[PDB]
Amino acid sequence: TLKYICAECSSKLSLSRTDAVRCKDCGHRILLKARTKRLVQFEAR
Amino acid sequence: RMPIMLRSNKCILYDADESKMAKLNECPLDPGGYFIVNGTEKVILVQEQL
Amino acid sequence: PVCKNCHGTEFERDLSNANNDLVCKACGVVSEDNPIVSE
Amino acid sequence: EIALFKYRKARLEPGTAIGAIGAQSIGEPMNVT
Amino acid sequence: YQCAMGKQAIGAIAYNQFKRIDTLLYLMTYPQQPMVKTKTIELIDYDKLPAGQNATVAVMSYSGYDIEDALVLNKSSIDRGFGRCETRRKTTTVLKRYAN
Amino acid sequence: MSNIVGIEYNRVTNTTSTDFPGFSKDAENEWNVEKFKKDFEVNISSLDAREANFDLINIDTSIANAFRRIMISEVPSVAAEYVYFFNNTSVIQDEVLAHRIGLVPLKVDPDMLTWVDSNLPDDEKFTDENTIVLSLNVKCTRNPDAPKGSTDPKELYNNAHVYARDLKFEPQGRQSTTFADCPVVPADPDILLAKLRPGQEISLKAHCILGIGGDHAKFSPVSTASYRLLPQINILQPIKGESARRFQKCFPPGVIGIDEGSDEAYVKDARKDTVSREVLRYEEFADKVKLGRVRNHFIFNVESAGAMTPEEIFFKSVRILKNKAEYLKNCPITQ
Amino acid sequence: HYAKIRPWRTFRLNECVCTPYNADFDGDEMNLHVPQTEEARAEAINLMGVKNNLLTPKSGEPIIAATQDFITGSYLISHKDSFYDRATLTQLLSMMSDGIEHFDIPPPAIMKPYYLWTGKQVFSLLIKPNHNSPVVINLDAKNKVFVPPKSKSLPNEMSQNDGFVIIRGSQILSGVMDKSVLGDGKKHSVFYTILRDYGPQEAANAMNRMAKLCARFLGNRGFSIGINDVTPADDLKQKKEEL
Amino acid sequence: VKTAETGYMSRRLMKSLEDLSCQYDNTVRTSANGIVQFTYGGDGLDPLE
Amino acid sequence: PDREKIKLLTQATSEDGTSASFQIVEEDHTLGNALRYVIMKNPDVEFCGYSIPHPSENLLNIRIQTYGETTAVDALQKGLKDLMDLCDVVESKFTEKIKSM
Amino acid sequence: RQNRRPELGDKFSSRHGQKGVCGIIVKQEDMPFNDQGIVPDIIMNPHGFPSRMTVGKMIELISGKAGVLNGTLEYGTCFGGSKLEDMSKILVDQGFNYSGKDMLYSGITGECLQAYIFFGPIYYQKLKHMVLDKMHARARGPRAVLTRQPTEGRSRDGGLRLGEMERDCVIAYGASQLLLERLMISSDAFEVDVCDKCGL
Amino acid sequence: MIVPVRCFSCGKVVGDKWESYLNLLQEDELDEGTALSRLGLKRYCCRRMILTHVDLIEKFLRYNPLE
Amino acid sequence: EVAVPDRVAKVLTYPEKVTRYNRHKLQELIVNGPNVHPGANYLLKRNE
Ligand SMILES: [Zn+2]
Ligand SMILES: [Zn+2]
Repeated sequence: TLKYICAECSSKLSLSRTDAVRCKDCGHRILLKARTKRLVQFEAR
Repeated sequence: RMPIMLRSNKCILYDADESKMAKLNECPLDPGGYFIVNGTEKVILVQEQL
Repeated sequence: PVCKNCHGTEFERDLSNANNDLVCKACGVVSEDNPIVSE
Repeated sequence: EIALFKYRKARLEPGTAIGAIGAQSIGEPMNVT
Repeated sequence: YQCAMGKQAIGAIAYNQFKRIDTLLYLMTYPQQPMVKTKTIELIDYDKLPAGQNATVAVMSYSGYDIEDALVLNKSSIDRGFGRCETRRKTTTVLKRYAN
Repeated sequence: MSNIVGIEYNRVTNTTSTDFPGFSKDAENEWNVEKFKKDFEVNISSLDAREANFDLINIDTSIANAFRRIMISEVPSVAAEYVYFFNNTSVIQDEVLAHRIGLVPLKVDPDMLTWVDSNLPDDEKFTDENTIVLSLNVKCTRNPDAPKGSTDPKELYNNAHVYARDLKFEPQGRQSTTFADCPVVPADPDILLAKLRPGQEISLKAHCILGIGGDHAKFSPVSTASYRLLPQINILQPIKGESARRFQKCFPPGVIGIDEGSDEAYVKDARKDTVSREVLRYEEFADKVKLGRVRNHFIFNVESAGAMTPEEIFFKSVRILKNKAEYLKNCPITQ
Repeated sequence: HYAKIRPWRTFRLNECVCTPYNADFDGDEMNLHVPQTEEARAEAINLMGVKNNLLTPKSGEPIIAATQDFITGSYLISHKDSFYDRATLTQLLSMMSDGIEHFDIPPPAIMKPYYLWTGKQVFSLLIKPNHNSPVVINLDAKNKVFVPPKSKSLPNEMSQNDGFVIIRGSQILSGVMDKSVLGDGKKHSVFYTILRDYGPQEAANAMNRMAKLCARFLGNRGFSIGINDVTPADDLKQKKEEL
Repeated sequence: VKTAETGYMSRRLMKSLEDLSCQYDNTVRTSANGIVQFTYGGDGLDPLE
Repeated sequence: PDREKIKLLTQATSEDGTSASFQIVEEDHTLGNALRYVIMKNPDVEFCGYSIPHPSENLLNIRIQTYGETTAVDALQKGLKDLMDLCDVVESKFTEKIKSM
Repeated sequence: RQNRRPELGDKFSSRHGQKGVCGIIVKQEDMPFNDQGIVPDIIMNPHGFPSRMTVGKMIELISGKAGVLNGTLEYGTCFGGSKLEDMSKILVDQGFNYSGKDMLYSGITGECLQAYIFFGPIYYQKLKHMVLDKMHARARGPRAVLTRQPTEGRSRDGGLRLGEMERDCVIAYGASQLLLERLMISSDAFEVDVCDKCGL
Repeated sequence: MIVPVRCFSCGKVVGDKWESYLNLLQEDELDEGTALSRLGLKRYCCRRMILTHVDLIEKFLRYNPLE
Repeated sequence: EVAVPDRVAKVLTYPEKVTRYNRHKLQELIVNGPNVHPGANYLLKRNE
């Protein structure tokens, strides 16, 4: 999972859907999706 | 509510020390002098007439 | 909604080369050409 | 031979829109202007 | 001719450039300060975040592929990373509530 | 003739070969391998690791150039080609540093592996003898010591600066018996690769394979391969008086010296002059010195990136040129 | 034009036609069209093909020519102190084609000490490669500079420079090529004359042989500019400061 | 000041003069079959050739 | 064996083997400059040049033209056999100076 | 997010007002090289400096090269700055030519070049207007609702305007068959039944 | 950002020498021209890779979202 | 001769009636499809 993280509170949390838009531990209302665990592939040129 | 330009004495960016501005993640090298009405940042040009 | 040859019920729009033609999936016959957008 | 082979070839052939080429040949980039 | 192009030069933008979300914003990967500076550019701190890099020029005709002010460069220096620019682009949408 | 490029203030002369029969009426200098075997010579200068310097005599400029080109075209080496990424929360985004992985040298030599065949699909294409895998996993954290503020961020944060030594080689099967004696490393394990903050981790593994330098600049085993030609200075009149000390300061300091017996300039140990051509400006040495450049002396200077010894690639250069030219001797001519 | 498919991402044209389009290669963009009949496809070649339009209808002058450095490539070749052995005369003559046209070598100019060809017989071969080519021309013309001879006893050929150019039987006999002999603007040019007396097909076939040469050539001969060849030589300093 | 007018000036007279073709009698005439001049110039020859 | 290699052009050849023009695949100026010099030291040949048609595609055209003594197809077969020996005499002289040092 | 490599087409500049587009991309073997083997990065022809009269790049390249070997950055100001005669003294002590006019071998054939070269580091900044987002083509696409014509604008799939000035240039050739084909066949073909008497 | 790992033109590596260039200026107050020439940068194509290199990655990392 | 890049060359098409002369080439051309360069994009049978 590792769901939405806040901007400067930086607290990992899993928001349940259609419920809120803010984060816990702070009233700040801009939050980022974290990077997946899934493998990705690149080249080297 | 009065939309006010950056680096004016009424904004919080006035006389920062790149530590408050580090916490407010703004560039120290930014000139300032422009509005942030509803997203996009705009600036009023300097007009002249006769 | 219905093709003329195979009577196909699903229509796919090709956006690859920006022709924007609408083609049935089964046999590949085009349903419409030269789209008319509302500018 | 060639002095009238070039003269005869230089004769204006029919069908040329000589109005069109003349308009675009003239259009190109005390006192009087 | 340069002052109309100087506004179109790619380089850095700001220190928070990995944080802002603007419409269509380019970056240069490896910028460098210029070799011959000016007293002007050290007053606006252009050198603190420059635009463009300085390469080794050999002014000459070569292979006829530079006739009037074309340029000729080598495959290796691009493969070493000669100015690999990068395009960042915003896109947005709004969830919208209806009357029902 | 006299195989000397005549340089001057605005030109050079006769830079071509003029070494063929059919150039004059008397057709001399025909092809004879034994008359070349008497004349060809190799001088080796200061030779060591990582770098070489050696001389070649009495060769036309044609096949001297093809040696320089092949050493940075054809002789293969190994570098990263596909970087499989894991969780990576650095500020350096993904394809930037994955480009920087491939530009790091590797100490292991080719001919220990084989060419990869791209016609096969990418499940058995990466075999056990054409592909070796290396990886690194590092997570920056806070170092809980007691410095004061704004000091060096090497003891505030553990492993904040990553280096080439962090690339841990992970052996595949069937080859740990082969690479038991020789572990593989970057040629310079002190290269800065990225910087981190606590809360940011980098995890990936790479597939470095065998590729040719003419495809991409990762695979070139040489730093840079070049050659000079030996400068030659011919003095007409003996320079006497105060002009000789004026003649000395317009050179590199070691190339010519004053005779201490009589006041006359002579030539010291050569091969240390780059052509500054400063003697042409002063218009008082326009007849004293007629300097030139010999068209058969070659200061080969090569140095490796770290893959193998610099004398080996030079041995490998002339060997594969034969194999290049012997290959099409044994193929038919189709109309 | 005819098309040719190449794997890059932009439009590539031969350089000598840039003078009609007055393009400058600085970010200008062109547009191409394609007809879609089987009749109008034949219409565009037989009237708007570039073989039919070497001459402008404004005056009748040859408009496509060598541009601002195809002259100076073909100028250093035709310089009077340009001498070549066979080994280099072979390589120069092999670069004006792709090793396809069969040539025959005229005897060299300097013969007793060694065999030396000049920088003009090589230019004579791009016009007439061999006896099987039907092209043979005759032309007298004046260069751009043309410092005059003694003007009453000496004719135009005996200039102080090479100056007045003479070709008889398609061999260079005097003169150099300095944009008044092979280039644009003047009527009495070389590429005008092969267009005049040998049709349009041989006119294009003789001048792209120059383009494939002067591109490959002078990047291997070398030419540059700097301070010492733009600076005053210190004798213009005391003369300008008083005059 | 010139690039705007010249393309406009070379369009103005183009409109009044666009249809004049040579018939097979070596006589140029308008679209309505009316004579303008009997021969092009004094002799009727191609000016480009 | 292979046939995607040296390949005589039928359009630009003589009726005999006196003049021909061959087309080398997958070889740049590294070979054509070397192969030009080993051929020109044959006293029989009069004309042997090379060129690249277009640098996007990858092929070389070598031109050969000689007198009526030997057919030119026999000359480069001697020619590209001849530098194979020249690669050896450099290799033999060099490797003995390495071991001696 | 995407990045890209500077392949040909991309508009470069020179900071003294020279627009410039990448012509081709050579390999490193074909490039020339000095006595040390330094391979130059960008090539420009000498044919701009007499026309454009850009003396500044001719003296900046001297001001740049002597600063690198001295390890010091040099100031180029207006109405002053570092001069020339004190700058030539630096690199002549390093051993190069006294006005940067060096000489270097050819990478394609080996030997010397008959003229001398001019060499050094210059500051080439990349511009906007890259070519990956200007190439577009409209074969047969959307039509306008009022005119049945192609839609102006690349983001609206394009379809270029064969204007009135090109229409004069067609009939000056006297071609009369693609003139209808490029103006109603591929563009605006529409089939109308009309009555003979009371004609509309 | 960070120093390029190789040179642009020749292509010997300079990644082990950015920290050594900084370490040769805190201690041993020295001229910059004689500093890296002592380190072994004979080619001036290599010398411009470190003179001109503004290192913005220090100023970027102070905007980390992890506090 | 002008050079045309291939990524625009496999978009801009040109119609071509089949004949007994060009039947052999168009059979090999239509099996390429619209992915490799020397192929086709659309087709119209005279009954269609
Ligand atoms: Zn929070
Ligand atoms: Zn009716």
